[PDB]
Amino acid sequence: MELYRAKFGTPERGWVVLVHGLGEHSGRYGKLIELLNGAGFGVYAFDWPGHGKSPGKRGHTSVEEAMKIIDSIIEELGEKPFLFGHSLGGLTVIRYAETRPDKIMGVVASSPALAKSPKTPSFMVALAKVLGRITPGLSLSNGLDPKLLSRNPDAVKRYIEDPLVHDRISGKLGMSVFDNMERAHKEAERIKAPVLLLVGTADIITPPEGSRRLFEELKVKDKTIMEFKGAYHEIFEDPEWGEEFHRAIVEWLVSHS
Ligand SMILES: CCCCCCCCCCCC[N+](C)(C)[O-]
Repeated sequence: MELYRAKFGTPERGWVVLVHGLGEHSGRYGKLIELLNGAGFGVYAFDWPGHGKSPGKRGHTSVEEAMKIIDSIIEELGEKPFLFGHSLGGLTVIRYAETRPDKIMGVVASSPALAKSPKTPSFMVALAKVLGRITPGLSLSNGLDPKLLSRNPDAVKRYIEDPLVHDRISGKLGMSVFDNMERAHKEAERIKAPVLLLVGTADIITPPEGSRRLFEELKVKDKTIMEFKGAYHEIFEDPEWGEEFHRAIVEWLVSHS
């Protein structure tokens, strides 16, 4: 399909490919894109199939599809980029670093989906394995409580009112998410590029222990995990940590350029 793709800035320090999460879109990352451009990076943004300004039934895609999109972006750029992904997008960039290990300069994962939420019952995981096979196009609610996204009430309100944000997830995408969560841990030793993981300690959408386990599972030496005490799933707009969170990402990318 014809996706929504956009390039921002001049890639004096290289490229950073931005990979958004489930139900959102790349337009929510204007602040980070501006900061990265200001530091000398180009940013390549896209909206997943079924998300944002891209076409397709809402929420109907897969982690594998996103990785193929990343393949295409790296072919277009003609050089190794950094990857930045959040939530579903954080899981995706970790899986990309595992399955295309020599194609990137490094990977930054914000709240990557590496552990099941306690709000997601175990039978829902088993159901997704079935529905992903027999009714892959079936569209269901993602179960997300927006109040769990951020300690910033205005950020939560914006998310709710954003017309590009949706709560759909297909059977195919649900199956892909839980399957790739498992594989992300099993294949952790395949990563060769430097890694930065960023988590909020109060995140129950993607429990931080998933990142903590991954950090220990990684074999690459240049690995870093940063915790933000009290932050929810989205640290970007957190009142206490939003600015620091942005700064850590930029500083890490600058130091690895
Ligand atoms: C498809 C069968 C039922 C699937 C619905 C279960 C909800 C899955 C929530 C996925 C959340 C992944 N996330 C947002 C943390 O990245």
